[PDB]
Amino acid sequence: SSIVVIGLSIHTAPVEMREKLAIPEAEWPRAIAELCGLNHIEEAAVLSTCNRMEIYVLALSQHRGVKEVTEWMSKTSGIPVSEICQHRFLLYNKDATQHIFEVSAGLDSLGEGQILAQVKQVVKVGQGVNGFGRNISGLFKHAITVGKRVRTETNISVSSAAVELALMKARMCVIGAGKMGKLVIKHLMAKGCTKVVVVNRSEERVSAIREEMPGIEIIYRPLDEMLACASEADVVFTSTASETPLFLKEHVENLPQASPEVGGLRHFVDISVPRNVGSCVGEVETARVYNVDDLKEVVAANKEDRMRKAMEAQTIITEESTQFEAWRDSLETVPTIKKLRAYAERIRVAELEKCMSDDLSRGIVNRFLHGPMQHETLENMHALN
Amino acid sequence: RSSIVVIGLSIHTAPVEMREKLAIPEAEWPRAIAELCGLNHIEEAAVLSTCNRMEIYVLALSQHRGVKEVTEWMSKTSGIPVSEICQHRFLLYNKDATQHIFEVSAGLDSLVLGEGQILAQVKQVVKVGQGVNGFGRNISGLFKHAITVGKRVRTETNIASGAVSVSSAAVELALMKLPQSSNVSARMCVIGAGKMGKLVIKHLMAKGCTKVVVVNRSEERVSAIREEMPGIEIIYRPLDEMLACASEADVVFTSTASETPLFLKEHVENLPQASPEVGGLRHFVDISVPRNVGSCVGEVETARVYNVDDLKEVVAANKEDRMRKAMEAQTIITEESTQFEAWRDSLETVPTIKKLRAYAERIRVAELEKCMAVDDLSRGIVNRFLHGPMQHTLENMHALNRMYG
Amino acid sequence: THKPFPAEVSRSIMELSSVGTLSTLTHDGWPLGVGVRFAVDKDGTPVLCLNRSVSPDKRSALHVQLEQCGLRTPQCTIQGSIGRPGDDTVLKRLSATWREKFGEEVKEDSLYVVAVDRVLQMEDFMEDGIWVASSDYKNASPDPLRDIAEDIVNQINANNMEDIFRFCNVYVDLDFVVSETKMIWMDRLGFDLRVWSPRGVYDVRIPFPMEVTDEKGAKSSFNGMSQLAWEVEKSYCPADFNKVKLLKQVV
Amino acid sequence: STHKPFPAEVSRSIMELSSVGTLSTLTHDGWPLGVGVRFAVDKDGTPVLCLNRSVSPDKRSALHVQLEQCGLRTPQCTIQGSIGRPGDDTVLKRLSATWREKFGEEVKEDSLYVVAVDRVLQMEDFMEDGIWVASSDYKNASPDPLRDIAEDIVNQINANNMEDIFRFCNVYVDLDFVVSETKMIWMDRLGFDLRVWSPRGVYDVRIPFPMEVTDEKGAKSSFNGMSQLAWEVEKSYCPADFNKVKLLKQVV
Repeated sequence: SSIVVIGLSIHTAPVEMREKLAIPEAEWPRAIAELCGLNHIEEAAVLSTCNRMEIYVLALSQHRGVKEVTEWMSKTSGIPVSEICQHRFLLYNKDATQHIFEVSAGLDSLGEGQILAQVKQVVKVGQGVNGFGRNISGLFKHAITVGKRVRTETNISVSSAAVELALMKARMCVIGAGKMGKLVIKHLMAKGCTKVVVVNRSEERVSAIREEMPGIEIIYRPLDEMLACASEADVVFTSTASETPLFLKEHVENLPQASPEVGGLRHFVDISVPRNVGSCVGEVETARVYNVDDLKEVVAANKEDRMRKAMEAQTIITEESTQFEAWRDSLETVPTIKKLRAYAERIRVAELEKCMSDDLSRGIVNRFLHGPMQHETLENMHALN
Repeated sequence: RSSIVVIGLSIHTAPVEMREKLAIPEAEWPRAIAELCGLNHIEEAAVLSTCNRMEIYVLALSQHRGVKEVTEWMSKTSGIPVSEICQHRFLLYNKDATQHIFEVSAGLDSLVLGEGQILAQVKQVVKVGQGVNGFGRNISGLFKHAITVGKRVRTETNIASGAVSVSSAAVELALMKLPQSSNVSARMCVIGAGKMGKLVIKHLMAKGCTKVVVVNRSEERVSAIREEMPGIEIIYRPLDEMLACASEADVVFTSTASETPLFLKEHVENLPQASPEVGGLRHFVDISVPRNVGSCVGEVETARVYNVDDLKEVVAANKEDRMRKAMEAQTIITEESTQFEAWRDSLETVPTIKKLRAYAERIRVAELEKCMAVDDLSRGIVNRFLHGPMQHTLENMHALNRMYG
Repeated sequence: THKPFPAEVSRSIMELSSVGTLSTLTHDGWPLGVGVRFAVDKDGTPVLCLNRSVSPDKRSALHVQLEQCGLRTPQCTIQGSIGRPGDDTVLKRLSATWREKFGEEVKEDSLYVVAVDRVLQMEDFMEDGIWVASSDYKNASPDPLRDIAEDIVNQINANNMEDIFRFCNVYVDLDFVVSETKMIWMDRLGFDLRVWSPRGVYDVRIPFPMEVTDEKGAKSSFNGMSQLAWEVEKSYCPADFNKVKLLKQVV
Repeated sequence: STHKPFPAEVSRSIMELSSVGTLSTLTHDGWPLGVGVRFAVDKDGTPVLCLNRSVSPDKRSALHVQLEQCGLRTPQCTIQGSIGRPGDDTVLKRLSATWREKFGEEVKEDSLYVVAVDRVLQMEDFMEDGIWVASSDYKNASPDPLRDIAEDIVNQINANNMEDIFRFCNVYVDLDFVVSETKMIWMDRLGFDLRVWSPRGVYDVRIPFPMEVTDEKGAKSSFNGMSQLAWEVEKSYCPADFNKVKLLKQVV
């Protein structure tokens, strides 16, 4: 068997394609179940983010496993298999553990430790899933450990990037007071702002946030009133879990143009995958659409990032990688090697039921098994086989 | 932890005047193994003693201390000061030592002792070692494996075909030192009808010689030689006529075992001169260690003396087998070396392989006491459970160690 | 072509290597070559340590080799003029290049610089090579995979022989039999394989679908290629691409 | 002292162990050019080499060869002479034979060239001046008998006999400081070379075998003996009647 990671990244696939592979936290167990139903898959896990959508699986054979998973991706996203095969991120075993550890540590920016919070959610959701086997789950738990150790002992988000994307420009308006929206508000405070219109389905979360940030003024407007407060502001932050765009061509080209105090152009920062603006909106002259793909225009500098990461985090990553590789093959010779029972038992029963033609046999056997069982540990089991 | 060490003097590293002092004949091998093993850091011992070699093989606790002890013993028994031995001392540990003795058994460290002999000698080391206590398991194994290597190289290679031997080299030197003819003019004499002398005769005959006077104790030995080699006239004469034989001889070969020399300057100085037809010089070719011909004999003007060392003069041999049948042997040897070190590594199992079947016995008896057919049941269970790990490789040992204490 | 530009290979060799031969003309104009360690600045321009005089004739060559996978040896010869810089500011600029590379302190009056006139670039021994303009050489980038190419090559040669074997079948037009193959080297555009055949030994260049910038991208791209090769061998998806036909005789 | 082999001998050893060099040619427009080259050498150290380019009308030429020893030091030689295609068709066959034996390869006989050796420049390492060697001395010099096993034996000793090596720094060489590290660099018929690290700096010393050594077991034995004597002196079982090495070679 072997561990495989098969995914799509913001480095290769554009948002309009990745969003079709997007699987919200709801369908995760269902997804994993479907995945394990394939002939060459024993265990599975799904990681969906603004930047990546990756699938971690266990396969008996690599090629057929990748084949099946890719066809599943096609069937569930409605994307031609070869078209996926172009933008396909593929890694096996040790390189896969390396990659996921890198992801947890947050070197794949743009998420430190914000890309780690999305992993604990995976291991917690996958608690009641039988498709979340020992290899992949253990791999993700180890990924959490690596994430934490690399987070605390290093330098070490999409929201802040979005806020700072205002360089392309108060009068603020964020749609969706989720953890993402709350972070956006925080970074709106950080860069000196005291007026935001927070549109949310619930007044509970918005009022809960207002009680945490008494310096900034929070104005609640109903979710179905999103269009009115779109032409009432200059910049709109869409941070909702919608599976369909909230704005389109129709809703935006009749809106009273924003005050020319700041250009007259309205900014639609769409920090959600799947998108909430639908790309087409940008066809209006008095407004522009900036999705998560355009959130790499913050600081194009790889002098500190690459150097510090390679010279500081990679040692931890490699140590923990080889450690997990010393955890994987070792934690599979634990419930399988104890098959030495069936041998011993066969020697125990026979010899007894041959002599009968009980505390003694059980005594000898169990006391002879006390040694090896309780305790280069791979040679401790392989030699017995 | 214990090392195999070879400590010795060789024809390459040391002169015969020194080596013959360290020489130890067969009858005294066990005594030497006893004494060596008496030293603090020497657990096992053997002695390979030939006219080319004085080598001591030991299984030793510390290699530095083992080497110091053995060197001191060599000094004590020979009379040579420790410093001189150190000047000529040959020293190899472990794998290098096994390599060494396999090369020696294989006949690679020429000159060879002729037909078998060296292989038959290693055989004898094992044979005499049979009784002796200090001839431990590691050294016994080493030598047995060396006999094996000797056999493989013997059969599975033509290295024995064109091989320079002490005896042939001796005859060749004798012939190099004589004048010019299809040499039968020179009167040949061989003293000692043993294997070496018999080879001297074989090669004399191979060089056209048709008459030789053989001096020996056993007459039947010489009659048997006579029967094997009818093409040459072999005249037998008893030991007590040695001089009379030397008197009528132009070149004398000596190949007997004697702790004191047979010929001294006084014996040689009043012999009639060798014929002018052969240079008017008597040639004493002495292939024995200790030497059968006194060092003083060379002071006789009309006499010459050559010992084993001088056979270096005949390294001249037409051979492209310099590596051919030597790499043919080198392969077998690099094979059998690993095949031996594996065995030595396997010998480390015994303590664990014992403590295991001790622990199991404690378990089966302690359980059988709470029990009281059944006594046969316990043996059945234990022995059937033990047939696995007990036949199995070092990782098994390291597992059972931490798994059973 | 699916190989990097010759200038790029030259720069790669000048970054990965540290030892070379300096060839000059002595008195009576007799050729002399001599061992030399070198460092290189951001423009590829080599600085060396010489103990001896550089003669009045400053014309010289610096030949550098890079043995790849114990199989082929790319090489380059920098032709240019040698000299000692006067400015105690550029002397520091060089001695720092040295210190960075070798972690050593250099006797400053031993630093010489070769002004690059042009570079002869070769793939292996026994080849004519392509000449490379100095400005070209200067503007080229060392291959980004150069520090990790050897490792990836060893790993693939030890753990992926089946993939390479299949690669010979589905990616290149081998109009003959194939007995044994290995990978010699990998770079941003693709990799090179040595095919051992009774009819003769050949070198093949198989390109990556897209350019690679690092080890992860490289391994992923390779994985994609081996996957697609497996899928075309057992004939699942069509081979909607182009086959490689350019072989290269070697001995 | 020197206790080293003669530079001629070192040059021959380098020419036997190595297979790659640089051919310095004087190109059309009077500009020197160095080209990578493989070569083999005949019984006289004369290099025969495979060249691809058009030989050039000026036949004056140089072959430069390096031998890196234990990643610490690189002895070098440069053969100055005249390159030429072989005259007869018989020598072409002899040289194809040597090339065959060395490389196990066949090659275009029109690509075979010979450097008639005028003289050889031998250098102990990078940045040395080096000594010139007449061509006839180079011709009659023999390659070191230990050359094929020097690297291996140096590795084994460095991995397995640090205690011995370190001790040698004390009992066999008259140092004036505290050795912080040591490696053996190389070994030949006469002795071996140690690199000694120190707070002061880095030094190279040559320690001679008591007697010249001929083969692998001879070298191993000689080494064992020197280890034994060094230990016996340190544990004070023996006197140090012998003289210590004093000469050191500073290295950056």
